Amino acid sequence: FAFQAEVNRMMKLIINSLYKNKEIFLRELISNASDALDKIRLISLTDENALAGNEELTVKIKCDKEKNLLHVTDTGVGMTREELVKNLGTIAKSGTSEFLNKMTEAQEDGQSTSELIGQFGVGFYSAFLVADKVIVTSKHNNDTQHIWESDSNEFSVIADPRGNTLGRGTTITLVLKEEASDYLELDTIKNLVKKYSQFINFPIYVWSSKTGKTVWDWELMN
Amino acid sequence: FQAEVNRMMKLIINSLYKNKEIFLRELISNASDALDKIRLISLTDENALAGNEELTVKIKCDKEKNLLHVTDTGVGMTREELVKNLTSELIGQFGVGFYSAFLVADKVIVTSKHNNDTQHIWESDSNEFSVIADPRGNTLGRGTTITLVLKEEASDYLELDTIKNLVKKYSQFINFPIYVWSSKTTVWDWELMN
Ligand SMILES: Nc1ncnc2c1ncn2[C@@H]1O[C@H](COP(=O)(O)OP(=O)(O)O)[C@@H](O)[C@H]1O
Ligand SMILES: Nc1ncnc2c1ncn2[C@@H]1O[C@H](COP(=O)(O)OP(=O)(O)O)[C@@H](O)[C@H]1O
Ligand SMILES: [Mg+2]
Ligand SMILES: [Mg+2]
Repeated sequence: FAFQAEVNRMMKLIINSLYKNKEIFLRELISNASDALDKIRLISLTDENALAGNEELTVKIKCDKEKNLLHVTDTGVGMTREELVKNLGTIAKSGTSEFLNKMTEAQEDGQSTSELIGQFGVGFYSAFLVADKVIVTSKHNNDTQHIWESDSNEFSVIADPRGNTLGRGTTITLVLKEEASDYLELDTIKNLVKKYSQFINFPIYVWSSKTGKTVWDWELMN
Repeated sequence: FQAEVNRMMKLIINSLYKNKEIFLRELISNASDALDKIRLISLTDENALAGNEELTVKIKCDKEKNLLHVTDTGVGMTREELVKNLTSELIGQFGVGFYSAFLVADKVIVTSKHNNDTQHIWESDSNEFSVIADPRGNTLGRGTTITLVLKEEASDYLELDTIKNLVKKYSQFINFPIYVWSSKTTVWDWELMN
């Protein structure tokens, strides 16, 4: 079961190389954060206690060069354990068996190679254009806080032992590929965030520096 | 088992559908990129276009010799760049990049003249390749001609109307004029497509 994995993994490295502008992954994550915030905002207009777990409605992005991570946190509706498993799990899980079934299916169904490569640049899966691993921490009003992890081959989900630290919402943590180190650069992230947040109805911030000494804090990008 | 994995992927990549016509989209794309590099350069180097004053892409069909020519007056490539700039085959399988030409061609000949070198000819069948200084001298002025020796089954890409429709299809947003050598009611000249 090691050879199939070498073909699976390699197949992805080639398709990723077709994406010169991988920056779209950030547009997709912001779009999902926006959708989650709109959902809880809509709910709050009917239920006065819907925001009890976390009164703010924001998207906050932070870089961690030491750990080589990019965090995109929203205080949207969040996801229950089942949602992490059914929604993200089926989407991210493209291992040996999954990738082949989708291939033959695409083969039979008459799906163009173009239609295939395009699936790599849209939605949640687009995170893998720049990440070796994706970690999702989420808290939905109807469940406890959970952590989901995937390398695009397998995925696991376990209750967060830190308990409810998000209040409500989701953090998408990307363990970036070596060649995606550019997305750990403050100037690049601020530029891209500003680029894709022009239509979201909520404040988006990037953890940035400001200069008695250099202090870091949330900087409004839209 | 690298070659094995490579062979497997190649078999897989081609096990899916893809209109090989996308080769033209890729050639027009490359021509655009080359024209942009020299266009920009001309904004800082007053005489950069001295070798060839126009910024165009001209397509020619040679049914007789079974050849398709895509000539741009872009930046061109030096001898070193032809060897260097021209895995890649896998991407070509996906219908992307220079190597997508082999989807419709048995051999690709590239003639190029860069301001910093003499005109050269690069030839390949996707397995081996050769590069030699053009005996004809500087005939392009500046730029590149991609010459495709079309496969037997790709003979359809030599018909005027066919080529024209294809070019128009993949040149709408290109920042440069694309022409196709065509006849007019016993006249022949370049016809704009975008
Ligand atoms: N930040 C988030 N908060 C809540 N749910 C999310 C988030 N990101 C993704 N999801 C869930 O994952 C699902 C799939 O996301 P995606 O692949 O982008 O497809 P789409 O947005 O078209 O539904 C979303 O529909 C939603 O159910
Ligand atoms: N018409 C052309 N004029 C100058 N250079 C070209 C031309 N076509 C291809 N090249 C060179 O070949 C390289 C590889 O082309 P390609 O496989 O399409 O990849 P890409 O366009 O993404 O760089 C180009 O980057 C360029 O250096
Ligand atoms: Mg989405
Ligand atoms: Mg190209």
